[PDB]
Amino acid sequence: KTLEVWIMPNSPQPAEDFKALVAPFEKAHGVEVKVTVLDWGVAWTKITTAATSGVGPDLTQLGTTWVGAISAMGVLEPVDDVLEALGGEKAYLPAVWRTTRLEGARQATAVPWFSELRAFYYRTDALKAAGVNPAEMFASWQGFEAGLARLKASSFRDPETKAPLAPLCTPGRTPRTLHNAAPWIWGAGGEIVRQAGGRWQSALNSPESLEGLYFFLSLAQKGYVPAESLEKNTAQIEADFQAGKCAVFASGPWMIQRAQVPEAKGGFAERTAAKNLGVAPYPAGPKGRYTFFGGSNLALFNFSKNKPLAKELLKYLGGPEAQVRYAQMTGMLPALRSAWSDPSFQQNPLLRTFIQAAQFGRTYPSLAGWGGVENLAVQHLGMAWDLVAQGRLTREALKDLMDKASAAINQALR
Ligand SMILES: OC[C@H]1O[C@@H](O[C@H]2[C@H](O)[C@@H](O)[C@H](O[C@H]3[C@H](O)[C@@H](O)[C@H](O)O[C@@H]3CO)O[C@@H]2CO)[C@H](O)[C@@H](O)[C@@H]1O
Ligand SMILES: [Cl-]
Ligand SMILES: [Cl-]
Ligand SMILES: [Cl-]
Repeated sequence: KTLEVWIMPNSPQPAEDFKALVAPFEKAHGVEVKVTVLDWGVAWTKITTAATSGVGPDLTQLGTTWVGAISAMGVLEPVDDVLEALGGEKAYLPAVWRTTRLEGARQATAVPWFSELRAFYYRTDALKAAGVNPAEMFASWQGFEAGLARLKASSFRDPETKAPLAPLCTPGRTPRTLHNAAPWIWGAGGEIVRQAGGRWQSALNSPESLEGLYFFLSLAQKGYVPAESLEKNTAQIEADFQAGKCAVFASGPWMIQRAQVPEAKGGFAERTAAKNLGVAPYPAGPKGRYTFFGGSNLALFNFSKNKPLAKELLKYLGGPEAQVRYAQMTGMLPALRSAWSDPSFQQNPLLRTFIQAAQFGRTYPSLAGWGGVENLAVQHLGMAWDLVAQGRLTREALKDLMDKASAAINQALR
């Protein structure tokens, strides 16, 4: 018996770490688990070819935001039984439980595996040298912009690069997702889509959504984000933070683990950034504190010839011991509420900042058409960033771009 699992690159040697995690299950049940690692950039294509063809693994990792679209294709085995075995709805944060199904589906189709949410990593040495108090900078939008202003003024140079640091690094290349933009939209009192009047419609062009987006993109326009950063993607900016080029950058909890791994092992432990690392939550906007809350679930294809063994592997991967172990190896958070108490999470002060930020986590609605919506939003946001690269983003230019995105999103939501 060989069980097939597809996963994404959740740790530095992702297949080895997954193989170590399931070894006790393999021994107990007399099976080999065969793992395939898919890069995030292609995983959606490969999982959808599997859905449409009926040729694929037993289990796949799914980003939480993908569960609705794959569920709607009718290729996922119901897993209400597995979720009840793991303690049901009470065992999960609502933000996680909502990811277990297509919104308005009668059955669960994904088992929570791990959670992650976004916060700001910052250079403790750089904010000190600029006289920025992080408790002020990360409190409000006003604090944030004043902190970046001090950081632009600062005479600080990285000890390794002997060069200045960008106040804020954020990618300007057309993004794959709204994860970076979402907290700004939400903090202004906006949303990406809104349910009202028996339907979902775009809200990207609401006055609140546009205030949040404009506030965010205009930081770069004011010189707090260098031109070089506008020409990079998320991975490039992450490498730039590691390499000592950025004072502030937003990411998830995994960067804490990577900071304890040597560079030659896929981390940045030797680097000045690893030795001077802080974490602060997203600042409150005018309408409050929000961050993107996501993670990954596991799903079982209903064409699997190994559903019994696969359901036992889902209960194993979703249960307390494996929850702690995998989160320890990846730097993610457990999906199961009870596993957060482990001292490897609670006694880690940077991760404690992420745990506290989870109070303000916000998810996307689990819609069948979510990917279509997010893809039209990011195409138009990429045009917005291209105007920032000219210094020509106006409120009117942004509104016109979000009015076009909204027309297209509304047409897709019909
Ligand atoms: O949009 C799909 C899903 O995204 C999930 O976030 C992942 C990002 O898409 C992915 O780019 C990022 O990759 C990390 C990687 O885990 C890490 O090992 C490497 O060092 O850096 C990469 C970042 O450049 O991982 C995250 C977390 O898995 C969301 O969590 C999910 O909700 C969403 O559907
Ligand atoms: Cl963005
Ligand atoms: Cl939203
Ligand atoms: Cl990207």
